[PDB]
Amino acid sequence: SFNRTSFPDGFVFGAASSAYQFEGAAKEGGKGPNIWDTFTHEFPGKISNGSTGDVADDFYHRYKEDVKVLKFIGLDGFRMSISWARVLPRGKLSGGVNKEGIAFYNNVINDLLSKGIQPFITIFHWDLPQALEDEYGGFLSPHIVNDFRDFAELCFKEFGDRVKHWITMNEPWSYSYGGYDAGLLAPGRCSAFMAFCPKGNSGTEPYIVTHNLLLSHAAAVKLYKEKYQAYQKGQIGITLVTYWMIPYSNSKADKDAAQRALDFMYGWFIEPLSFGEYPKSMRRLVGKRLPRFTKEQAMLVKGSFDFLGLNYYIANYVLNVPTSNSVNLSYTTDSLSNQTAFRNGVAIGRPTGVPAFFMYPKGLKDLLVYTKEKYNDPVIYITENGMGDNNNVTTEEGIKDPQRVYFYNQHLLSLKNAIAAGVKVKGYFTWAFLDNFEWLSGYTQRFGIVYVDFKDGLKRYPKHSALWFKKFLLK
Ligand SMILES: *[C@@H]1O[C@H](CO)[C@@H](O)[C@H](O)[C@H]1NC(C)=O
Repeated sequence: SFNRTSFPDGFVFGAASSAYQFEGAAKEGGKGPNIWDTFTHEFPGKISNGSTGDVADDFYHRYKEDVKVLKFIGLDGFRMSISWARVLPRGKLSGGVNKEGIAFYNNVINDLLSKGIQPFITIFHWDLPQALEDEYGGFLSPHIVNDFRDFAELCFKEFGDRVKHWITMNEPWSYSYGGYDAGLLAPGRCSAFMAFCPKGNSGTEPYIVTHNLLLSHAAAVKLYKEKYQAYQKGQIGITLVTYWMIPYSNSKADKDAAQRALDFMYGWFIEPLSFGEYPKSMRRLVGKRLPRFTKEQAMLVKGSFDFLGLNYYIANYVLNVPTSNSVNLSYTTDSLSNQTAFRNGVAIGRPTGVPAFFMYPKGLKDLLVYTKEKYNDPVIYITENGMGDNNNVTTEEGIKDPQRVYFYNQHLLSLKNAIAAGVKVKGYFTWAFLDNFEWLSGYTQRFGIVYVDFKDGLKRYPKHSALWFKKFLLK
């Protein structure tokens, strides 16, 4: 049977989570407010069912039992994030450290390590303290960099003796696009012509924010390398998400469109991280709306990772979009490309419970080989991979998830192929550990290998996928 022995010795298999999506205790334990507390409460129409992460999975209180479930599955690693406003309630270091917040993360880490599970810790998973958003507009401002650095340093100082894998941030594409182009994610900003957000500019702010995300990342990495890595002996990277782009047709127009789509989503980050420069297509199409790295900034950002985390979910077909005389100016329309999961009406792969998301396991290897070939064979972790069910069956039926067993079998086979093609993948994390608060989708989508019965006291039930993973892991 297909099992972990097919993967390199010491390969890390894990499951993933994040703080706002799992913890709850949003106003407890000394925690201060973050932009997702604010967003979910002030824009309920932007979350399915007007849900919040006020309680989520209550991982804050239930972590001891959840860590037992991780051990039961037999996982090697666990991805989790630090809630910035839980440890620094006013965002700034001078605003004071919340000892009870530090204590929570220490408790989780110590329990994880006692079970032989390596913590892979994301420093920033979108839950910016409201205090920083209010003071200077969060990642719209160059001021964010040094507050981010202090936050990262707090983490290194308090946890780095035990944590040996750091991720500066998760999916800065999602933060920038979702938060500042489409206004679908906190802090919920977009152009006035969209009649969807009170403030913003979809044609400028995504580029401003991405620049500052990259600079904040780079500052944290520099600090880790110079002050902590030699003694703590850990590794630091960053997690990027991209869809794999397939040309809608064999035309040059569609081939080019597919690459532009990949440039704007993926290259936007990985080309600065690899080359110290933005993609040529973005320089060309976005022009002076796209910030330039100074010589010093380029040197700081280029090479600023020990490993690359990749989140992979889907592939899309891409169509060329001709220029117009009608300027709905936005990051989204800048790429002159249109993504669709359908060619001639037929989906790109097996359906899932999520309408836009189809199964395309080939695209994981395709992405990995592309990354190897373009960005100098980096060390890679698959930091997220998974699928969602719709939340409208019973607990007993929700636990039976052969479609997710299928999903993981196919993607791990594809991952095995990528490794055999020479891609330096060192680990793999399922999104998600638990069914959780899936941002704008609230609790309508279930990505977990463990079922959470939100209607019955948040009870945990391992799904068939979790039991399959347990068998796969020889545990
Ligand atoms: C796991 O896979 C290997 C192939 O690499 C096989 O030799 C071994 O018997 C398998 N173990 C199981 C299925 O328990």
